[PDB]
Amino acid sequence: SKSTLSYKYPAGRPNPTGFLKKGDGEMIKTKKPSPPQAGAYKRRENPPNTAFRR
Amino acid sequence: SPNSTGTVTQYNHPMFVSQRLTGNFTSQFEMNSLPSHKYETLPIRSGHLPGYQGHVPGGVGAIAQRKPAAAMHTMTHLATSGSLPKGSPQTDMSLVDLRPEQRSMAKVYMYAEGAKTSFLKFPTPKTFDHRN
Amino acid sequence: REVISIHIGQAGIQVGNACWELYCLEHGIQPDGQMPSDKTIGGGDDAFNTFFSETGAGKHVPRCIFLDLEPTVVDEVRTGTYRQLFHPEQLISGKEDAANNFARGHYTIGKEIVDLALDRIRKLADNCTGLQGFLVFNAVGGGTGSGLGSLLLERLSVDYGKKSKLGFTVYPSPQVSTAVVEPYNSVLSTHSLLEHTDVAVMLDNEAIYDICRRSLDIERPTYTNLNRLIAQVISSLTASLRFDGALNVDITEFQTNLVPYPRIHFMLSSYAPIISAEKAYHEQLSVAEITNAAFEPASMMVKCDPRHGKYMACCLMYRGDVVPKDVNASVATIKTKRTIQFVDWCPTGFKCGINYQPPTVVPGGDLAKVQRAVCMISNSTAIGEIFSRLDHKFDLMYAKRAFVHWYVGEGMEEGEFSEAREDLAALEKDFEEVGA
Amino acid sequence: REVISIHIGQAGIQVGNACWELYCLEHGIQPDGQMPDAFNTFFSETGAGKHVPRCIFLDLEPTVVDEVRTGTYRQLFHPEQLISGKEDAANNFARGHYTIGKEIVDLALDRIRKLADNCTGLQGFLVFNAVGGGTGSGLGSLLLERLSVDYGKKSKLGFTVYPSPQVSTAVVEPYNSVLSTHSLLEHTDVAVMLDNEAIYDICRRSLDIERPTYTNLNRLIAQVISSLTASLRFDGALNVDITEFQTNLVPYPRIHFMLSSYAPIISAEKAYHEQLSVAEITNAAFEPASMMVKCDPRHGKYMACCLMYRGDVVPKDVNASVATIKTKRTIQFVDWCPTGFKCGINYQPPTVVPGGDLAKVQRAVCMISNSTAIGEIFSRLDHKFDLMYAKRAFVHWYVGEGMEEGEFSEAREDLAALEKDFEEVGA
Amino acid sequence: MREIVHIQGGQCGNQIGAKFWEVVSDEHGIDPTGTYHGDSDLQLERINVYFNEATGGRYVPRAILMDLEPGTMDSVRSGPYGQIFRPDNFVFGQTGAGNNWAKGHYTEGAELIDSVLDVVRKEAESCDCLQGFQVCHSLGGGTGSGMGTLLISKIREEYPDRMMLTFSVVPSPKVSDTVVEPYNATLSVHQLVENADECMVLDNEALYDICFRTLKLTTPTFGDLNHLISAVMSGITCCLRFPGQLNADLRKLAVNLIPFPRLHFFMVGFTPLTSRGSQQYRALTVPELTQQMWDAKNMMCAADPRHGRYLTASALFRGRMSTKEVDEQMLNVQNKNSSYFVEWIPNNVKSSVCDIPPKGLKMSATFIGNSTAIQEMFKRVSEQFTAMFRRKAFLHWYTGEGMDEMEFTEAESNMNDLVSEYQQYQ
Amino acid sequence: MREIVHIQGGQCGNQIGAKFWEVVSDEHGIDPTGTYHGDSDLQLERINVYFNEATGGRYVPRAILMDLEPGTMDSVRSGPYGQIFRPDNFVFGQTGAGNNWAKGHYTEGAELIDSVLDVVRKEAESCDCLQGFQVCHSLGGGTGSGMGTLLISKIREEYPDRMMLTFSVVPSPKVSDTVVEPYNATLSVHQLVENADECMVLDNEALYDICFRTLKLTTPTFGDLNHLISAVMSGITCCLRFPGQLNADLRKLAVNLIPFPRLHFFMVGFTPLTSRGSQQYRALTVPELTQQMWDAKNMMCAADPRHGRYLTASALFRGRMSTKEVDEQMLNVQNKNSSYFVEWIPNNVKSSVCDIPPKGLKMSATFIGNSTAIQEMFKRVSEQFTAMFRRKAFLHWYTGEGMDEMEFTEAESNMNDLVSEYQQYQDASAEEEGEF
Ligand SMILES: Nc1nc2c(ncn2[C@@H]2O[C@H](COP(=O)(O)OP(=O)(O)OP(=O)(O)O)[C@@H](O)[C@H]2O)c(=O)[nH]1
Ligand SMILES: Nc1nc2c(ncn2[C@@H]2O[C@H](COP(=O)(O)OP(=O)(O)OP(=O)(O)O)[C@@H](O)[C@H]2O)c(=O)[nH]1
Ligand SMILES: Nc1nc2c(ncn2[C@@H]2O[C@H](COP(=O)(O)OP(=O)(O)O)[C@@H](O)[C@H]2O)c(=O)[nH]1
Ligand SMILES: Nc1nc2c(ncn2[C@@H]2O[C@H](COP(=O)(O)OP(=O)(O)O)[C@@H](O)[C@H]2O)c(=O)[nH]1
Ligand SMILES: [Mg+2]
Ligand SMILES: [Mg+2]
Repeated sequence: SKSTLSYKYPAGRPNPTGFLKKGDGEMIKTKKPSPPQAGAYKRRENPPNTAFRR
Repeated sequence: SPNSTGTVTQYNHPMFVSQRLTGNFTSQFEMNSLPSHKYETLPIRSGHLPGYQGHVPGGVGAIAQRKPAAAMHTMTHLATSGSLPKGSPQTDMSLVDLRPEQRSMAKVYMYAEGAKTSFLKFPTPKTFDHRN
Repeated sequence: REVISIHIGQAGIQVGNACWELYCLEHGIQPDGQMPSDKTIGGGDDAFNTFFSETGAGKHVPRCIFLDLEPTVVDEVRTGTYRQLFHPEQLISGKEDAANNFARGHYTIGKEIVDLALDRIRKLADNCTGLQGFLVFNAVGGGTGSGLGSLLLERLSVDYGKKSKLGFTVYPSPQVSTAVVEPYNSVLSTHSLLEHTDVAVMLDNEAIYDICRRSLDIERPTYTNLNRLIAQVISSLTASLRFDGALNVDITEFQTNLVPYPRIHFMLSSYAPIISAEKAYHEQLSVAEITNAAFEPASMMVKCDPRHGKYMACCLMYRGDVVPKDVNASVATIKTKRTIQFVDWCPTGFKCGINYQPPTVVPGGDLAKVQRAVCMISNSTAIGEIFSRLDHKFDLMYAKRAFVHWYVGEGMEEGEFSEAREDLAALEKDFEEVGA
Repeated sequence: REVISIHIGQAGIQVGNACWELYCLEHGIQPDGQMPDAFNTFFSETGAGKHVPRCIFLDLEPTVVDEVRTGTYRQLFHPEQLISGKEDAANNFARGHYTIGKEIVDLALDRIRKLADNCTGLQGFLVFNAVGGGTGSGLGSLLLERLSVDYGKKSKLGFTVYPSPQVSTAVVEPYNSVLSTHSLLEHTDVAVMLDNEAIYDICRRSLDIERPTYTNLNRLIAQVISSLTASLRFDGALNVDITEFQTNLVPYPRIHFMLSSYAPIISAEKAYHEQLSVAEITNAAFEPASMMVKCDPRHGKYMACCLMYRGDVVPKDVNASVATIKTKRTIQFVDWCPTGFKCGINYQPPTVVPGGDLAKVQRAVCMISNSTAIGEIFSRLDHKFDLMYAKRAFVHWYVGEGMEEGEFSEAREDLAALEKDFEEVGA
Repeated sequence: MREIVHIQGGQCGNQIGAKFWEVVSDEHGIDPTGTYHGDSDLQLERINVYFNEATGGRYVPRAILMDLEPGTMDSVRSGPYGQIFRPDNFVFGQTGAGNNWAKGHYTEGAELIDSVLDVVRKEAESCDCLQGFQVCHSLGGGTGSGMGTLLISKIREEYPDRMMLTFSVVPSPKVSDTVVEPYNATLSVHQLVENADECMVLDNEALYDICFRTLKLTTPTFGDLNHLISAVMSGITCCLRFPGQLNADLRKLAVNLIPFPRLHFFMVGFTPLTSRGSQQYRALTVPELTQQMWDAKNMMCAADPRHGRYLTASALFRGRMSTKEVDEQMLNVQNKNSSYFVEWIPNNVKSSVCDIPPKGLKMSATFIGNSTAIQEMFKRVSEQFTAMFRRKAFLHWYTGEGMDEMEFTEAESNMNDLVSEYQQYQ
Repeated sequence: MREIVHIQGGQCGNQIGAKFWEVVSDEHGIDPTGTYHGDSDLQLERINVYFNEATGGRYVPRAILMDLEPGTMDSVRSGPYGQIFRPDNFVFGQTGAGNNWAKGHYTEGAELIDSVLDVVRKEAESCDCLQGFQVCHSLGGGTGSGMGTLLISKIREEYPDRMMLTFSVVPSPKVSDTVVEPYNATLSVHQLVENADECMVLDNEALYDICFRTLKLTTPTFGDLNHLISAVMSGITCCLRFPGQLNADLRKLAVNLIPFPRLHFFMVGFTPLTSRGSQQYRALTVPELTQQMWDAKNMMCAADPRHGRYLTASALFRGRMSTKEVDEQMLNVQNKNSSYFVEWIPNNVKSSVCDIPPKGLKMSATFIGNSTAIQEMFKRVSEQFTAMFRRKAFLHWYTGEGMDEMEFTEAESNMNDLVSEYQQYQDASAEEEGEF
């Protein structure tokens, strides 16, 4: 977001199944990202293809 | 009535910075009268009050001056901006802070903001060529 | 009574060039080096002799040496306004930087230049007659200001020993900073600024930003507006040497009346009134008023809260239209407040000092011509937190040994990093043991 | 003998805007701040050749404050003494009392503290506000509470502006007025009402201005406050200080609501045909056509009255006139007090502003009384509060700001108790 | 300091906004190229509310112009006062809406609203103290109503505490542009009762009535109607922009006019509007302004206020005048008409004065009366909607896009119970 | 004083060098004829950092051009500012590498590098105090990659303690431009990880992205890409050529960016870029600079920092600016998006301010961010390399020229370990227990 230096999630898409009910106008008045994993310590797989097995 | 520093060098200062010089950029002080209107050492009749919440046309022009001095300098900038070329540079030697290094006005410290260049001008569709 | 000042590094020279801009205005010395024909603004034919040395006929050259490794800033002084003033052999300059590398400036690059400086500082201290001491300026962030700034001090300790060496540092701010290695340079230097300086004065840039923004109403500030109101602090704690006062205070008094123990010498500056020209003449400032304004946490030149600690011993320089009746009238009230408190075993407390010369204004500067001003210099256990915050982020990096491969490549070893850290951890207990 | 004057809200600043013009004109102070001891009660002499006033204009909308900063008296005030927020309170008591007050009041009262510390012989404070708005009423109330817990034993004269019975320039001001009085009861010491319909009628009847604006209202209000502070400023045969008001006009610590009046309000030409003596201006100060609050004291009973006199008055006939008034039967005094007058005389005649509509008269009277016609005003406001509250109109604004129905009900019953007190004491 | 972020949606919104920025730029003395050339320095002090300084006296509006087809914005930019808008503020659609509320709210908003939210969010946090947003759109069109409505929902979701004005033109059966006018108006009002803070109802019937009865023009092109709406919008936010004796900001006005959270549909009127042949036979006094204000021929809605009761009202005056005449006039017109004002609210009229009239006029005024006659316009919309919805006319271009019929039934229920409570309070 | 010896390799290198010598020569005020025409005393003072003033008053760059075909020699002689080069530093083979790292590093290298090194040795001994060698090349071809790599290794073994910049473009992810792209890039980076001091990574793909979205150019030629890269290089080395309130040279930036000796692959952005339309309407303020500077869509690389935590960052601003604003913007961007910054380094951002902007602009900035999201490039390149190598495509063109298969296997394994180290220093925590 150029406006506020904070990275922000994009707004959810409006769905037709979920419309605007009678009172949700008052629900409004009353009404955080991270780098994903880059997992370094997780177990890398190893298939049984070793030359010794062969 | 811009100030004339007694310093002389090979080049001349650009008009967009020589046309607007304050009393501070002299070679020789007036040891007798430091508090005076020459050096903006007395309250400026012009310049808004420190609390003023109106809109002053400077906004971000001045960088290290107090509100009244900043407003004075920016107003004088917009005032004599008429005699300058049309797309004149936006900054000025008065708006920029006065460093003890450079009060003597020895060298040409502020010229880049106005030099004719082709630095970051990418080609327009009419001027576009594939370098045949 | 002559004192010479060395400026060490990018910050040392920039600060110094505003400090010397000021003195030339205090004693009517035009930038060409000499006082004018007419217009004898000053009284006292001797006053300048503690900073300037009159050479031959009509020429006052400073007692100072700008020293640095990069030739980029010194050569701004060589051709600035004061081309005439600073004589050529004091603007020392090297060829390649220490580059934010304490070890590089202390072991590799410092050694070939330190001999040139310590041979110059000699034949300055020889032209002198009654050398009071030195006062050094540096920032403990970079390499030049930290590496040889420490190496220079140590060798000054051998050649002189007892001559006072005032320390005006510019410490890294808690969060608003410009470097990354500055936790490493700050610890490695203080460990050697600990046992060689006589009085050290902390100074954080950010806590000076908040002053200019709030008090001087400068929306966008810059290093000049900081280096400007630093000389106003140097000017004030030395005006007792230059001009006559009702109750004066010399350099050897600071050391005696502020340092309870040989290692606890770090001072909390302050100043008042810091006020612009527009509010200067509307709000009368009485000797009892400004001394109040010189004790709030909102007016310290360091970003530490004096409420977390107990004042040990304060110092108060007044200037201008001040009589000793009111000085003692106000200091009475300050001791009576309950928001500030002295340590148990210091019942005496303050040390005042009055000088008749009002502070001078710097044209194009920011302050106003003031009737009377104060330059408070305290000594509290409030810094006891500063090193702890500065310790936390040092050890935060050292556990991965980040950035270290640079320092050992230049001649250090992993010993210095440790032996400097357990020094700082020991210094913290000292501020704790005292505060009991 | 120094009195600092705070101004809260859009009406407070404009009232003080005419007040300080009058003060600079009475002491001959140039607008840039210097003369070409008597002034010591208002303008502190700072440094040298500079007199800064002991006032604070504070507001939440920056429009009128920075109009002052641009006007003629740039150089008179401090730059730092004109407090102003960034956004208004918008005729909302709760918004001005709990949302924005909480950030502006601390800077305000930490400014007044060093104003009071600059002072040495502080007589007291005096506050200027209108209870119709949000800034005047909301943080006005909040400031008065924190003044009462800070100083307490000092006087706090309150010159408030209530809503008129039919004239009104808002809709929710009854809610703001009732919520304001719940603190105006027990926090101000001496509260002087000032309606606007009464001042409109005065300007139309006496000054014959067919098109009066708020400036003329502010100017004659400034005449009233200047006339009752001239006892401290200028020297007279028999003058009082601020502490005499609460001593001779407040019989009980909860009955302090003073009808103000003034005489003579006379134009330039009507003056030629009328003799201005002590007899008729003391009589005309008691007619309901020359009071600043719209209420009919013929229905009420006077509890205590104070008469400030300015000009060429020696006590012989002022004692004669108050004697005739005491014998008159048109107006009645309460049994609880047989001698209900407090006279005060001052030598200096009231000055005039060039371009003002008031004539230069040699003698004047500022009457400040106490009655039960105020007990009529509170009911006339109570009725039109109960009309709106019975339908829960406009409530969601205050509840959204953070209040509840409790403060509405309890402030309404506070007015009921005040009414019960006035009908008890009037007997 | 207080900032108004302007938002234009659709064709009417873009053309109304074009005339709006032409009038405001003239009031602040900035010429069409973008430089300040005023006379008094009263004008500089309050142009942050509407402009941002670019480079050397270059002030650019704080506006966001959106629609699903650049066809209207091409004519907007091609006209005079075209170089002032920043090229980044324009936002684009390649498809086009076509009077289809579903197309404007479900299929094209789904990829348009993210970009315009980025533009609004950037323009909203560039400034320091937001006053609120101000929207101009229609209730009959597709990209005005649909896109504008979703924007109101998103903005009120993100910045809930700031104000929001909506100038919306409503449809009438006699000035009936589109055929799906009820299907768009009904769904739009259903959203506006739950999202907007206050809505000022406009319509072309009353605008023609004004231009032919009062102005007595010959050929009232749309430029003049757009000017009338423009003069109204400027008159609303006048008090923010100029110093006044009794200031009235946007929030100040909303709290004095809206007694209950659902009753925020105002009818507006502007004065003085007299023909150039009758500017000789008239005067300009506050009585002349008030007599013309309260006349029902000078409203800008198709609802006769004397078919019901004024709940509250507001009057913003401009120019040097006497507050005594202002107050006694409001009091007189309230006492004399004792039947058109509600009983359980005394002093139903809020008044305020500002000291700078529009250029070339001595004295002006603007009226915002929250009446209860606005439910007559909601009935003439609701009954048309039932007439079509009973038999599924034009319904499939909505249903075949994703919308369900429960949105229609619910839209009818909120319209019907809202007119029920209007009728209750009368 | 400080000196930068410039070296250009291959076709990409030579075109970038032509553009870079044009912008710099114009920055310092010399016309295409080589003569000086400036207006600036501050222009002459530090030109020796790039120019050797030949007799007759004509400044020539300190650049050495190398390749294996005379076509690019003719090209760089042809264009404007092309006859400013000394015709003896145009060293070139005659066969051609043929996009073959083996030919560039073993056969034609070992034949041309000798004369190249003779020229470089002469050019380096010309000046007194070398700051560094700058090397502009590519990583796709043979003579740019292989020959440039051989040259880097020779220069390091000759001058073991001088700075070394490598401006390298890398193969684009989505659209390649050479079938042997991975086979070249793998060996090249395997050597760069050992010899170079810092490598600034570029990408034509990101350059197109920028020129098409931000600049909103209809048709960007290669001129504009080289233009942007030249602007970036001028920015990164300005601080040596101009005096600033806070200075930062090459060695200082290296010390402050590189925490561990293997992590010296940066990513670059430049600000402000704006189409001539919006240029009329936007105002140049430090907020407007930093907002575009920190944008991920502004980096001139294929690495997107949303996939990794910024290890460190550096920002060189140019133009006269508020240090308070600079530092507060840095603090805000560091504190709001706190999860995207590494934990065990407090205050990850270095800042510097040079007082002279690029001509015509009021104010500008350059960003150099060392991020752990740069592992994407190596992971992609390594998987493509192994995809080709498992079936031995195109391998004979290298194998039948001296290289074995052990060389390829060793290079792939070294790249595969560099990426694992990136992963470790990304996912490491401060408390050190949580990750297990
Ligand atoms: N007060 C003040 N501090 C400064 C100024 N300039 C730099 N600094 C401080 O200096 C620190 C960095 O060291 P520098 O003085 O710039 O340079 P150095 O100390 O000589 O170290 P090297 O540049 O590597 O030789 C920064 O953290 C700043 O806090 C200044 O003008 N005023
Ligand atoms: N006597 C007098 N009354 C005034 C004047 N100006 C405003 N008022 C009164 O003020 C009342 C409303 O409150 P305001 O002062 O206008 O506004 P506020 O008190 O600041 O509250 P906000 O508008 O929310 O900021 C109105 O009923 C007016 O009668 C004035 O100049 N003289
Ligand atoms: N006052 C005014 N009304 C307009 C203008 N253009 C269209 N309208 C009205 O707006 C309605 C049609 O709006 P429309 O163009 O369909 O909105 P959109 O297609 O969603 O942008 C009709 O009732 C018109 O009377 C205009 O320029 N001025
Ligand atoms: N930026 C830029 N890159 C180029 C240019 N010409 C070629 N390249 C890049 O160079 C790579 C091909 O390498 P090549 O030029 O054959 O290297 P060489 O044979 O050693 O000179 C491709 O990825 C191109 O993107 C240019 O003019 N500008
Ligand atoms: Mg340095
Ligand atoms: Mg108000």
